[PDB]
Amino acid sequence: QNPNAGLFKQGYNSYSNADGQIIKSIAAIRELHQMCLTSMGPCGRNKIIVNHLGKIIITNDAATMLRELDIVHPAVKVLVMATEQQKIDMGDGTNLVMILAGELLNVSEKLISMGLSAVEIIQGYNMARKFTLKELDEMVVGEITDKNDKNELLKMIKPVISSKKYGSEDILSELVSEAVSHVLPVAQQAGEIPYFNVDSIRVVKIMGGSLSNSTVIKGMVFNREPEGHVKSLSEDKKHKVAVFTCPLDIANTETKGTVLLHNAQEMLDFSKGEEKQIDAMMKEIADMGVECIVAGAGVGELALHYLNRYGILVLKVPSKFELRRLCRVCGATPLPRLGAPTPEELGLVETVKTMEIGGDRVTVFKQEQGEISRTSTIILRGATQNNLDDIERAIDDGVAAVKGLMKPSGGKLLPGAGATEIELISRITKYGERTPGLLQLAIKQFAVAFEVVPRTLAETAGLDVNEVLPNLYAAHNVTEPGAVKTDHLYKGVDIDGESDEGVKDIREENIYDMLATKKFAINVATEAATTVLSIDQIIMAKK
Amino acid sequence: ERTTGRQAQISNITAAKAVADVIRTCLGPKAMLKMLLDPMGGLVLTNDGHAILREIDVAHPAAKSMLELSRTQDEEVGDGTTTVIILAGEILAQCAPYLIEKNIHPVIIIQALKKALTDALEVIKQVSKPVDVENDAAMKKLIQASIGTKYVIHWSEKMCELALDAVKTVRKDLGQTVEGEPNFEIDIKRYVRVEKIPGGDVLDSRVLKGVLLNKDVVHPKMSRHIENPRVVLLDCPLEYKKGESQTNIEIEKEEDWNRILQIEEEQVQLMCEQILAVRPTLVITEKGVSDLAQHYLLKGGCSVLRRVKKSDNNRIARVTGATIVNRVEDLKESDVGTNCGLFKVEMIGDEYFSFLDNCKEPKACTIMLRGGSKDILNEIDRNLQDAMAVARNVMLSPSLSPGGGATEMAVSVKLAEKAKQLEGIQQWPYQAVADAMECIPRTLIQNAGGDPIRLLSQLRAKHAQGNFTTGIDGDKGKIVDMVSYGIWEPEVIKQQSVKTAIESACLLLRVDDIVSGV
Amino acid sequence: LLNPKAESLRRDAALKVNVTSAEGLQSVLETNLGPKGTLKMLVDGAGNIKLTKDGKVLLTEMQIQSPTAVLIARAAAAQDEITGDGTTTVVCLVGELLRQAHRFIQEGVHPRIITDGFEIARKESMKFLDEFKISKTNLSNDREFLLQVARSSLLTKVDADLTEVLTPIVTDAVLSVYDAQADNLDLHMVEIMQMQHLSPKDTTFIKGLVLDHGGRHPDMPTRVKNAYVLILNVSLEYEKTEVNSGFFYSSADQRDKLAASERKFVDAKLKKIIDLKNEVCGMDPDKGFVIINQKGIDPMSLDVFAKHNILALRRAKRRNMERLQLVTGGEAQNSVEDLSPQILGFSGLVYQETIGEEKFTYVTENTDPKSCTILIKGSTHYALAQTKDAVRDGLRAVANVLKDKNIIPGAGAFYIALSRYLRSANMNKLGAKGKTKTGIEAFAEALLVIPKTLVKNSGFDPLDVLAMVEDELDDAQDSDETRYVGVDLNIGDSCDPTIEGIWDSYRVLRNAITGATGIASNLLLCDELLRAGR
Repeated sequence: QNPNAGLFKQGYNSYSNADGQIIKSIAAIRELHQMCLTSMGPCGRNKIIVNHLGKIIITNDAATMLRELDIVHPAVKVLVMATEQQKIDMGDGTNLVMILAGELLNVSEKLISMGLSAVEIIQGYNMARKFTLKELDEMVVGEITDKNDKNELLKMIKPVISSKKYGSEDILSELVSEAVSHVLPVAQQAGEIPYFNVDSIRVVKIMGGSLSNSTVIKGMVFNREPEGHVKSLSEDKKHKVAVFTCPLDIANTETKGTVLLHNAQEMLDFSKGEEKQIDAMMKEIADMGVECIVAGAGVGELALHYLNRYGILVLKVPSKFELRRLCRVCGATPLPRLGAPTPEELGLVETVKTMEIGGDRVTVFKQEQGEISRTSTIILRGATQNNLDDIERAIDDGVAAVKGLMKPSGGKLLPGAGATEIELISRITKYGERTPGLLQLAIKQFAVAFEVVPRTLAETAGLDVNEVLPNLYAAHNVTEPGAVKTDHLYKGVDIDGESDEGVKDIREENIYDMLATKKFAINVATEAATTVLSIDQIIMAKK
Repeated sequence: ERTTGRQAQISNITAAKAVADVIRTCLGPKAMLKMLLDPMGGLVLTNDGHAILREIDVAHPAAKSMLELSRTQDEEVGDGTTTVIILAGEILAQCAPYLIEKNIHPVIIIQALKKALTDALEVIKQVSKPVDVENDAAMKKLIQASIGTKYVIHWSEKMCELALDAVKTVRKDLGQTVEGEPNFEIDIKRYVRVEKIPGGDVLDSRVLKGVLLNKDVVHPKMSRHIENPRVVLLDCPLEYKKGESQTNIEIEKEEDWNRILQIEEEQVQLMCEQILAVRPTLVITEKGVSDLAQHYLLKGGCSVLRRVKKSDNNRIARVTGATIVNRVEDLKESDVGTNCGLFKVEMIGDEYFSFLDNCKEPKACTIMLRGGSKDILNEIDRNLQDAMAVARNVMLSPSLSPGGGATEMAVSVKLAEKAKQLEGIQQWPYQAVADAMECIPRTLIQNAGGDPIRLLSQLRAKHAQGNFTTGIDGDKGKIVDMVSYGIWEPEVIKQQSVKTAIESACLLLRVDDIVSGV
Repeated sequence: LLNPKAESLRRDAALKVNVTSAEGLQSVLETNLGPKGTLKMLVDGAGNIKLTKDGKVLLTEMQIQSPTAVLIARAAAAQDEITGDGTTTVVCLVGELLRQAHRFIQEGVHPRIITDGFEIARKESMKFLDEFKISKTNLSNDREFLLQVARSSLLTKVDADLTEVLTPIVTDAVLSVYDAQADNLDLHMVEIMQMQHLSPKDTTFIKGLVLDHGGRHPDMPTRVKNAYVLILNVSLEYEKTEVNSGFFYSSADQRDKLAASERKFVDAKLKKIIDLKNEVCGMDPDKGFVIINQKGIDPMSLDVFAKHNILALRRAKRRNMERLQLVTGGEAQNSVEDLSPQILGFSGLVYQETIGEEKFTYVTENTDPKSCTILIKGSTHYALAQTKDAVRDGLRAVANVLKDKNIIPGAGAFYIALSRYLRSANMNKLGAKGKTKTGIEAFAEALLVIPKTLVKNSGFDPLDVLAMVEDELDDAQDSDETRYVGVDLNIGDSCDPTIEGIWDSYRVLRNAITGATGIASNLLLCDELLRAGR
């Protein structure tokens, strides 16, 4: 009896602006927005996501959680792709981009209730963004000299490792800074060519022990057993190592060479042939001086028997991605053939031994001085398997921030933990009354959108919302008897859980936010909110 | 039944917003018409704000509280009823996310509204301008606010003269720091009471000082006009006195029955001799007078007047000086008919009247309204009371405030400046007060049809650097100054508007729980 | 923002419902407009068939729950108490004005500016109202012009075949009751009689007064010319004691004793009345004698009145007797002992129409009757109701012609010219406002609904007849003379409304513009429909 009208296209789920579609797109993002509000910060909390392979994984970082979650809302995918901009191009800000872009949509609802068009809302944030980016250059107090000293790295690395597994930031900083200093080459007065690489640091973990038992070794550590009677080599420097791509087996012919079984006379020649040929091929390898054979593929049974008599260490690396980074260490080259270990393709390694890590015997591949390697390894120990997963991800986010220390303003710094976000509010409201026109509504709401960062830090810390907020306002707004504003601009949101009262300077704990992370996160947060506010209509289908 | 927790705070804000939702377009001179559908099939098309609210039946008790608070404002002042509800309704709307979503304690908001109310009254005193209360030409353009858009607009010049004559008579300065100072001390209720006179012209309406009575001479042959009448007031009427209980007179003697009939004539005559002891020229009786007492007082040369209300005798005593006495035998000689200009009974409108008017002010007056019909008299009656109410509003507070959304926006600009120096948790709900102060000028814009976003941005900018003299014109709709067109309202209306709004907003925030049952 | 048992329309939804509800009532009275319109039957609960095109009578006979028609019903009630006609036209003006304004509501035009554009156009309409009006002379020789005005009112409410019958009746009804001076006119002085016997085509006008109960005797004369009328308050019929009693005689001697007691008061009055006929009109031919006698007549006086050929009347209405004092001039005589020939009045030919169910008596052909009677005939009941509605609307329409010296031509001449003037006035003057001209154009486009409605009920193309008038108006603007153009419904082309004789009252059209402006404005001013009081 009731007819149907308003949908002229096809059967689908249709959304129009007359139904408040701009509110529905924000409400759909708000469902996943509250998850990231409790993530960022040292007091943040961890979420459990069961993988499709039947494995429970828990992590603080949102960029990893957004990949494991199934999101059918395309408006959320805009922030997911914006989160990838924080994970790929930068090493920090994955948790911050979801809070800022989510709040820009919340403060935009007040402008929608007043009837303001989405274009003037976007134009208001674009004018307010240039006002903020201009101030970010003046918000920098100190600058890292990029000395690459171990003590200097502990200043930048400590806040990056923070906001995950709080309390371990002091131990994990010494492990990361020691590995980064080994990858960084020794050079002076050259800023043109980049040096540090993210993949140059490979992190390993083994159950058993504790976090204090971890160490830092120069090289690429392998967890596999030597598989043969030779457990380790001697302490003599420059051991010749051969990398073979072809598996260890009887030598074949490049042209045809197909083995077929017909008569029992051929079966005896196949068994006796593999004994004579492999013994002949492995002998020519040992005659040239090769004491170690790295086989990317499997190793036969007869190959392990003859190499034990020649005193050659057997090493198997089933991962081909690790062999590419291994060539930068020892200098060896992979050979697709077998039986011809050319000395031009052979590398040199000073020390190859077998050590006990976490209770299990593993073969360590390392060096000391000669044959400078660009690859380092961070060894971890612990009883809990889930805790070691986030520590490796914290190191990956920690070493990725070292990549941001390069020429594009990598040394500049700004006070974090809620210190800068509050001070920018007074500067944005200063430009609100300064800029006449209808933009005053969007500029004032643009500064209110930055109040979510200190609020979430107080909510995740169990602090009262009615306490930290008025305390930060009176701390960053003062009357100084003079032209130059003085005293404390460093007041942040304190971790609390101890001590006395209120807030305090963040410089006491040597914690700050890097300008390259903060300045780039603002551009991503505005463009992520610009896309959502610019879309007033979508067309989808039932999934 | 019963609603506890935060759900009652949601319903209290929703009920206040729902009642204000009706009167949103009922504010301002451009307010449009509403259609009320009655369950019996009736309709009310009147656009009056306070006239609709009395006919609206509401369920939630917080909605009933807004009707009771508006009823008190309707009796104190004639206009501005919808101004308080809309202002108090927007305070709860702007503070709605702060009370719940921001988890702010309600008393903190209530205490912030108390500090915002004190700061608002200080800004109203700063934006107010002095006005001369003794200027007759200045009071005409003020009182006209309650005149125009009515049938009395043609007589408005004469309507202001009738209003000022009554206010200037009942006002007492008495300025001093000894016993306390009422400002001009105006009483409209008791002294300014008006009696409508049929017939005549509206231009002939004058303000008489005295008491007017409709009852004429009660005897066919008697002096109609007395040069200097001497008033004598009394309670018990003139007739044979009888007991308040059952009286049974049993006389077994023959000739004593004729003596009782003579006492009945002597008892009435004795009551007339006690009145004539002071030799009055006029006799005014509250109740009726028997025909026997009419002949006794006729030989004494005094007029007899019966059928006078008790409320008049209180005013008759003050315009004359005759002391009201209960028993006629107890009548004191202190009764005087002095300060009485004329007794003239001259007929107006085919009905004989009685005039006590004199040339002096006995701390009272009687307004004589004449017109071409009784419907015009009833229209002038209510309009004159509202014209004097606005006049009383100007006299009590010797200052004027800019209208047309100028005062509402000017306070919000000052509230935003005082919010930066507060430095406390109350700063967030205190900024919501200024946002609610901007809804009243936005209300006039939505009723005018202009763009609210474009005008409020320009309107707020003209208050800071324009000395807050720039309002919004209703007829045109372009943002203009209020000094040119001369739109001004007394401060006491702006004072009671923000005072009741905070009291109405806090009262709904004070109730967090609603229960039922007897 | 709601409570249990509540229905409220907010935003522009209430404006959409009010206009939609107004379009329904518009189409009801749209086909009822003009002489070419439709005649609709309305029967509510009484089984009483009634056919009338009057807009107010429709709303009173139909119960409408729609709140939009309630204010329209109040508008039709105000037009009848002032103008007395044109109730259907005002409703058609309010309906179309809301439709043209509703299209601008979706454009974003605020309804206050819509109402402000109506008041500006109304003030400009009054300026054209004084220029377009034609002043009619007060002379009484305008009866020929009054025939054209009478037909304009009649053709609308009837089938147009009865117009030619009621044309001399209605025209002579107004001039006979209205003496020629400044003075005024009184429509209550014109009586209306209703009869269901004869066909409506046989109806005629009664110059004098007609009465119901006549005397019944077989020898009564049928026609009496130039008869004297005498009002008689005494009882000519036998009376009985206040308590039930009777006179029964057992002998002829007791018959004269008992009967004389009843006829003692009768014979004392009866013998003195017949003596007046001996002194006056005894010898004189071409004269007559008539008795009113509010009270009854005994059968004894019927034979006495038959010997002298005296017209007898009994059981006369008291209200008609007060009118007989004005028409005939004879004073009411309470006692025949004081009766004098100076009390006798004068009347003309008096003839009684003989019908079995009812009898009539005509006092007509009087020197100074100062009264009128409109006799309405019809076969059915609805034919009497339609004719009575046309007479009462016809008398009140002509009443405003003599009182108001200004007259306006009809047939769309006033509506098409005003719609074209207001459209070209604001373009040349440019003195209203820039934004307001949108709402002003809505009023100008709403004035063409009436000429498009008149041709719509006749089946003619409203766009064709509109372009033909505009071509004639453009030819009238080129020439410097004054030429009025109007729509001819019979032929379909244009016409001169002054020659055709279609005229509309000035007072009816003056209150139609102002009336339809305020009623249609208040409907657009309603943002929300409030349901409360329960």
